[PDB]
Amino acid sequence: HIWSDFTTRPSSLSIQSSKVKNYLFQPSISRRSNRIKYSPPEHIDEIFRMSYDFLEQRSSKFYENPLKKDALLIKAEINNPEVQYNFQFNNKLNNVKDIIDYDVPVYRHLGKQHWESYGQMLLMQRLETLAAIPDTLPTLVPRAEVNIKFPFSTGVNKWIEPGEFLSSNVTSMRPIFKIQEYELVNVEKQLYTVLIVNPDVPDLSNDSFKTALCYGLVNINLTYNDNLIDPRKFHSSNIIADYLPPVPEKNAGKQRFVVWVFRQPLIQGPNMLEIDRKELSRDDFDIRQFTKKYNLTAIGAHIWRSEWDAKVAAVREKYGLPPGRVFSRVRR
Amino acid sequence: PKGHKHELKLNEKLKKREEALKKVDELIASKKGSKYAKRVEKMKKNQSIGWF
Amino acid sequence: KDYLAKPNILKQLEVRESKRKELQDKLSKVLRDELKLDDIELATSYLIRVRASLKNGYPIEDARFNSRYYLK
Amino acid sequence: SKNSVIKLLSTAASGYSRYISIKKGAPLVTQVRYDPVVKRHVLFKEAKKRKVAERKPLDFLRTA
RNA sequence: GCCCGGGAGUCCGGGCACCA
RNA sequence: GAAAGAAUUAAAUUAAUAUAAUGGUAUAACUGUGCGAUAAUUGUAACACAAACGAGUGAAACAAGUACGUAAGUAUGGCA
RNA sequence: AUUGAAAAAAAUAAUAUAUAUUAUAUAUAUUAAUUAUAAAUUGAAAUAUGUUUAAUUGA
Ligand SMILES: [Mg+2]
Ligand SMILES: [Mg+2]
Ligand SMILES: [Mg+2]
Repeated sequence: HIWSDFTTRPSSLSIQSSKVKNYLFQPSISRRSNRIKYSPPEHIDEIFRMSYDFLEQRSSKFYENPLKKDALLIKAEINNPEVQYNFQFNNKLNNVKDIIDYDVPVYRHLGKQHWESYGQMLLMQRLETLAAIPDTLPTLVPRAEVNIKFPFSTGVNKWIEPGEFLSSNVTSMRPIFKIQEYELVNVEKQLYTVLIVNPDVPDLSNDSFKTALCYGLVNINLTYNDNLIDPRKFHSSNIIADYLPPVPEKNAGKQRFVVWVFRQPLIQGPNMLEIDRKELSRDDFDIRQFTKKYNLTAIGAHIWRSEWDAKVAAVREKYGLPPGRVFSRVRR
Repeated sequence: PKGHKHELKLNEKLKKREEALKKVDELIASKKGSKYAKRVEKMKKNQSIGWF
Repeated sequence: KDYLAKPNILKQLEVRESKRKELQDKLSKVLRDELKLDDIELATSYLIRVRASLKNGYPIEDARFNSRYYLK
Repeated sequence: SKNSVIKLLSTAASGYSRYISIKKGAPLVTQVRYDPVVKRHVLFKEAKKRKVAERKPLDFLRTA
């Protein structure tokens, strides 16, 4: 009876609600009439118990280098009904430590699986279709989710779907990222960088486009449960290029703002890096070159896109920028 | 001056047009089906302010 | 389309503004009733922001912090 | 001989018509199209009346 | 296209316009 | 060592294409299915091909509205 | 909600209600329906109300 024990095993592996647990072991549907109506399938109890016993035994058997160990742990746990209940029926985004610990490997694995099932795929699609990858950064291999938000301007709460159109109002002030890491990585020593690039600003000299780096964080510390990049966490030492908002010029297409997240190269403590904050040209910016220089590995990405609107002038004024150019409606 | 036939029957025509406009969407819905109508209703309900 | 639906949008915005103003006034009144010191306008604005945050999905302290940060 | 022309009048009474060809048997046609007077799509309906090759109304309500 | 003769439909024969 | 999945390679091709012949077509245009009966809509069409003229052909883009699509987009009748 | 059985809550989505924003968001509640649609004297079923039989049960 290993799943009943909670000495070494974290407390998150159990269902925190007691009633539910009781129901499971010998319901939730709140309304009384509805409950009355409900009629579960026969012989569920004994068979379920037997199954539990079997799986528990298996887990015990499983129970005994780091990555391998983690994998083993995951294997042992996954079939626990309680853990499944916790994961499936509680929110993974705004995670709550005790219900779902991403410190715990099983939960992390589950999260990864979930991501693979949908969100990751969606992100990939958005990248491919909108020509984010080949245009800015050759390729990526998903690794970790990255969800952005724009809480400060306007005041509303929404996780941005990849490849959305945001109003200039919404993207007036900086965003918040949540880099949900998986894959058994170090937490103390591993640092991250985050770059919001937009590759389609009009170059009149060449007649093509040039890529601007509108926001740049480096040397961020992350944790499996604690990963929201709010002004609380990063401090002014970590910003290499402070936030500039999307201010598309009229008839300059739809500008794609693509947030990239990279993990630092790993050598005792947390390894930092200087990045000549002054020297680095942000107005025109080579992402690939930058990566080559500091040997980054892009883990995750997200993307949105902005268009001109009446509001942008005001935004520009607020930020103390030029009045903004205007382009001919024809693609001559 | 009496006014040209087309010039005197103008206001009435306009009124008729307005009336038609008022009762055109419904007609379209009817032509289409019930599902379409339902969809339209849903859209109307939506409650989503855009931007300019 | 924009031209068509611009006036309506403007009207909506105006309405929203009015509502906000009303809320602010209410907040001010409440403050007065309480007897707290106040700058006052700023405080009211902050309060409104906090309220908005609360209305949307935010833990209260976090929401407050966010509001503060916006002002900053 | 097989294909006759017909005039389709805008259901919005702008008096903007459009013409199409159909078989003689063809069902009573309607089509929603753009009306440049009203500047929006509207139903266009047959103006002149014409006999139709009658089809039996298919029965969804399991009769007899 | 419209009008006849052999409620609707089919199948046949007359006309009446169109004939630039 | 097994099971399942994802496939990949080979063959693809005269089957099918509303309709002659030709060229194309599995990355399917060929077939099945959901939604839809909407691009078998409305103003300007540059510029090409072709071309004695009259004509013909492809068509970017601008603007108005519509359909499907998570999105990217796609649709100004039909693989030519 | 009242009937059965023997403090609460923490996904997704759907529905109901509210509000936030020149952001089709958020908060609270509940998890419905999933192959149905008019018109049948003799088919079948159930319930309510009587009488009889082995206060009730069955028939
Ligand atoms: Mg062929
Ligand atoms: Mg086709
Ligand atoms: Mg010519």
